[PDB]
Amino acid sequence: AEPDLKTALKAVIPAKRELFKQVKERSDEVIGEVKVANVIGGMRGLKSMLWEGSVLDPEEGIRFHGKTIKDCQKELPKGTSGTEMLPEAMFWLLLTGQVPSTNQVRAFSRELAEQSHLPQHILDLIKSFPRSMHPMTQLSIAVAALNTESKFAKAYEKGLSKADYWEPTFDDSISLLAKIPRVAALVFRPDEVDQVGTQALDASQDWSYNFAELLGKGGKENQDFHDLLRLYLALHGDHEGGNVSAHATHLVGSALSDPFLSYSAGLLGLAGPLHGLAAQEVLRWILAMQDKIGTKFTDDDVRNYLWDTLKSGRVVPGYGHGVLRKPDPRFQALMDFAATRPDVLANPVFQLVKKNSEIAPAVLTEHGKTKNPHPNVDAASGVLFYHYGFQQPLYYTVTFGVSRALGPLVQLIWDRALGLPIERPKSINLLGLK
Amino acid sequence: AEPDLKTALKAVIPAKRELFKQVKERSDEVIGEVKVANVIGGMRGLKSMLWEGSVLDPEEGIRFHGKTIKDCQKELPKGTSGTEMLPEAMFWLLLTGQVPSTNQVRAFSRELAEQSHLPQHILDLIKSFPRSMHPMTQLSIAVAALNTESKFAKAYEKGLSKADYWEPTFDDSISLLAKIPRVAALVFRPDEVDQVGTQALDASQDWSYNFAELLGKGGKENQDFHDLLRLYLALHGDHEGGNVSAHATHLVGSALSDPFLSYSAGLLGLAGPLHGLAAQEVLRWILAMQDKIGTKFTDDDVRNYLWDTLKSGRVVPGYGHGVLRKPDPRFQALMDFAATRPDVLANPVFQLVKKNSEIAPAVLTEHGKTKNPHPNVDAASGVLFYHYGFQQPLYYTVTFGVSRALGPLVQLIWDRALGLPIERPKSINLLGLK
Ligand SMILES: CC(C)(COP(=O)(O)OP(=O)(O)OC[C@H]1O[C@@H](n2cnc3c(N)ncnc32)[C@H](O)[C@@H]1OP(=O)(O)O)[C@@H](O)C(=O)NCCC(=O)NCCS
Ligand SMILES: O=C([O-])CC(=O)C(=O)O
Ligand SMILES: O=C([O-])CC(=O)C(=O)O
Repeated sequence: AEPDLKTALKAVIPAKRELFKQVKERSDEVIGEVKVANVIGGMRGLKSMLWEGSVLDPEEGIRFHGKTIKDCQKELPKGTSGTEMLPEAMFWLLLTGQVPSTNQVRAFSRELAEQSHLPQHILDLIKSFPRSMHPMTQLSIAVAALNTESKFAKAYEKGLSKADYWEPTFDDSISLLAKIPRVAALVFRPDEVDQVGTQALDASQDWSYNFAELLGKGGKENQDFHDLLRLYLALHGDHEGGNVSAHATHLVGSALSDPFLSYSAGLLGLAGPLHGLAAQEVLRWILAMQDKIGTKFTDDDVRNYLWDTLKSGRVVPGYGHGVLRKPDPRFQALMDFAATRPDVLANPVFQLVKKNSEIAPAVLTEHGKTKNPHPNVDAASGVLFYHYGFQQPLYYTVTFGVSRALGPLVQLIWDRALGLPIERPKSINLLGLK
Repeated sequence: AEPDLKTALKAVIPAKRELFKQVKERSDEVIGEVKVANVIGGMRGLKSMLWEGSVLDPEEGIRFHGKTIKDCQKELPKGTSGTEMLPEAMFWLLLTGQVPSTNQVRAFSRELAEQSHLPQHILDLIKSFPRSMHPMTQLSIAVAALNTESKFAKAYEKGLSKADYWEPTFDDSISLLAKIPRVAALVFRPDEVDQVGTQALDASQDWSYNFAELLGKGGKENQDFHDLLRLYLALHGDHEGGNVSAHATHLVGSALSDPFLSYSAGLLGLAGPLHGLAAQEVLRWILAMQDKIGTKFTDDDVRNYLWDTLKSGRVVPGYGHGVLRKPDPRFQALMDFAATRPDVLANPVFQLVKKNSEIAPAVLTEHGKTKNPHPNVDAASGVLFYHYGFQQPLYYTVTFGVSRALGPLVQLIWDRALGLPIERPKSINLLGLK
């Protein structure tokens, strides 16, 4: 058979180490400036961390190994059904720097199906959560609770050579990826943990398909949604190093905490309103707007709701970005998915999202606080799930949490392979700056 | 009755905001350079974050608002019994910039007693943990699980003004502080969850005293241990912004995740071997040396064990530091605690720690691989707990986790009070650095 992912990674490791050596010779090379703004403004614009799989252009948007989203949509393998790029193929790309063949991805999806099962204690833990516990809180906990299955933690404790750190990190990463949809499904379905937690996946099917099965949207009749999920999971997988979830995963990982604990920290970061919880917050905000402005509304009604939101000392969710100064191509990608489906375009909630994207940038510019008045991917993602029957926005960031495992787990594997050190910036007080 | 903590904070908030405004006017001022080393070396030496409560003097050691450890030991209030500075008084110092009066601290200790109780679901959750689950994994989870009691998360979800962020953040911080010893005690004592989890605390007693009671080390016969615990908790509270636990808390907090989720991320960073486990590693290392060299050993016996450790390509635990170039004043503080206790000084294990601190720096310098040959606080802390009957080193990072809530929760309160933005640097790949 064609080489598997671990083998494909191993071929690429020596070349990366040689490049690391070459970059390291120019350690002393000056590349930028640190100003007072960078210190007080959350490190904004400070090129200070290494991320390999993706680099974000402020104007262009994200590239994955120099490939655009449309490039990935074209080149990455599809599933047995549908037209959308598989997230697992994206993972393969992110890790190796190479587009996998369809056969390689089929083999890789099978492995992911095989490793989905959970230890009973994870089921008992999830069963202990009160119904009112926030879903991202539950997801974060369960992922950290899976550190009992960590080969890296156990192997680090025994004694481990630095050169081989990546292998247990890789094993744990693949393990977590396989499991996280099922865990996510348990969060979605608290009354059915015994069944959901043990039900067999379709071994022939891809990761997204299987996630949908666990969500109770399996089968041919749900194939449109499978394509959306594949697309969605692939788009959110990675978005360079500086975003809070990626960063947190790497920061905690750098102290040699294993991937279950590290990505759990990521998930906690992703649960923040300013980060991934915005997917949730966008749709709550859109539903509230709809409730106030009604079924037939003017442009001014939307303008007023936005301005009232801002004058309340609250943000407009789904607009602005730490780096992007243009509309997010991930956002456009989800709108283009909607563009070919008349039933999605006929959904009033989608239409409200569309209408808001033609008004909110002007209002945010008039307000004059933000660097980026344009929509981000969170503006569009919730409504699509809503359309396919996922109507509880408190759960939307959970699906993000499944996706966002992809990129950061890749970087952790590389972090360990290159022997990158603990992350430890220098802090300073206000009086020291004055 | 004198001003309470919240009121004392409120008096100092407007002065901090005015200073922030003044520093902000010089945003464009250049303070440093970014080199290739900073990107590949975990941002080492890069002045890139704000931390108010503490500044590490590289040669003189940590200072808390410009006060040295000895200054804090002298000026900060003690408990109803004992001679060691109270950690809650350190929290007061860190937050307000001022030494509290004894009365002020008594009132604050009463509040912490009153708020220590946990919801029943946290007891069920901890009861579900498998006996094999690592203690820092358990502590991290339970702290995140306490986000069901987050006033910040619930108030953010209802709609809240950015200007009003700090109060709910402060309320959650005090709430988490009250609870975290009890949670920690539950991790220590899995067979006593029903009793430990529900027992009423003496409101007239201090935080450390009550933590020791929950540990089963209450009462007059254990008064020396109460003082050790007080001292220890106060010293480990805060150590600038750049350390992984502090940083993670701030990073996740910056996305507007609540203090329970943010500090949980901290605790996950603390679980990393490179960050939190050194106290554990020191004691295991010392016990191995003792097993070989006995309790009646010469200086050469210790030298040989050190040299063997180094020639095996391993570190000597508790020596060296990322930033400090001198012996840690926290380390000196703990040795001086032993200086007035003849029973501690008579303990062969303590004596081995003492003898190793005379020998190891010379050996480490001769070896020549290490920049900082001097002892850090982790060198001394484990032995002291061991002497008072806590002889499972696997649990020593848990007690660190209780301490390390102090500094980062303070900074979060300040982060919200100042309206600091999300932490979001830019990343770059190796090919981009070439
Ligand atoms: C994404 C976000 C956190 C970027 O943060 P940032 O890079 O620090 O933002 P800026 O540099 O543009 O911030 C400058 C000011 O504009 C405000 N601002 C930025 N985007 C905003 C938005 N969409 N709505 C309202 N205010 C916004 C900031 O809060 C800040 O105001 P303050 O100083 O009074 O607090 C920010 O756009 C925001 O919080 N709103 C978007 C919420 C969201 O969709 N999150 C997911 C982003 S992918
Ligand atoms: O990760 C995301 O989707 C958003 C992002 O890039 C950021 O927060 O900077
Ligand atoms: O702290 C570390 O392990 C790295 C370091 O600063 C040193 O080389 O001494």
